[PDB]
Amino acid sequence: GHMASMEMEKEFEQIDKSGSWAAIYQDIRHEASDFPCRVAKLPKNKNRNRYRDVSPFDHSRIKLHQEDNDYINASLIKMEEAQRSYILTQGPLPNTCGHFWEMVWEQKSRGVVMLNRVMEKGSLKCAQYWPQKEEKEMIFEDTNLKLTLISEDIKSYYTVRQLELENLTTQETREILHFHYTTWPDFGVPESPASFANFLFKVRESGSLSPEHGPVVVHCSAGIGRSGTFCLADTCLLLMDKRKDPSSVDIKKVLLEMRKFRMGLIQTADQLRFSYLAVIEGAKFIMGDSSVQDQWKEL
Ligand SMILES: O=C(O)C(=O)Nc1sc2c(c1C(=O)O)CCNC2
Ligand SMILES: [Cl-]
Ligand SMILES: [Cl-]
Ligand SMILES: [Cl-]
Ligand SMILES: [Cl-]
Repeated sequence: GHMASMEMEKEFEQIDKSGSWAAIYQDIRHEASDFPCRVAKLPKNKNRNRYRDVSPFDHSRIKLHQEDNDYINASLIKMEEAQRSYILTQGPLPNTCGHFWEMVWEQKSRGVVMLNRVMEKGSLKCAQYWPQKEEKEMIFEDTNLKLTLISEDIKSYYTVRQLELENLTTQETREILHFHYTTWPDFGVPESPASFANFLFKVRESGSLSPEHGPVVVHCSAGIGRSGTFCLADTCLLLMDKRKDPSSVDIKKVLLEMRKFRMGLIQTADQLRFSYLAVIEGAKFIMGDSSVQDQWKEL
């Protein structure tokens, strides 16, 4: 609402003009929770982790419904006051794509949010874990899942795909929505915060964030940097609508709360700054502000 927006724009200006983004970000890194990741660091799970320095805390990790090995590099972020849950995970590996879709099935997710490209800066950041062609579906033999591209809607800043995920054991099928932000730059943050807020609204509008489904699955390459940006902005925007006076939302506090559930969320001070801008812009759109109706129309 109006007061939450005023306080946040005020705080943004305060930080920006003082050039305090780096100090604030370093404070966040210093204050951030430290919890054990013993399961992630077991020798048998080394090939299930994309990055040796990015692991899920034991207490919040997602468990596959597996007797042999229940490990996947994924964390449940449960935001109590905001009443939102998110699963943040690394980009699947050649050998963990079956695990990824097993997790989607078992957690009853409706949406997958992808914030990276399969190739970035000349290297592979994520396995091609979904089919690119309707007529070439994918079978994940280890978890007995079939995945078919049904349709896709290619926009300038993002792509939405309708996928059908089928449990081959039971022959039940589910519609999964793939929300792919395809224009995050190789260096720095997106030039358009409004395009990112708009992307979030498309995810929201599908129902993929709603309590009647399991938690949305969000990923970048490591599932902490861009992934943290997405969930932080969504939760801060929600809180800005639900608090009485004082209605203000403290982004640092929300981010520290989220970092209780997964390490390293938001990987740069630029990403922190960008999170502010996306929240500010999104709130203006929500409130029907006429000034942002313009450049939002070519979106
Ligand atoms: O994709 C993101 O936004 C993200 O968090 N990426 C991260 S975080 C992170 C790495 C990467 C990577 O992609 O190489 C490499 C090792 N250190 C931590
Ligand atoms: Cl082991
Ligand atoms: Cl891609
Ligand atoms: Cl707060
Ligand atoms: Cl960090």
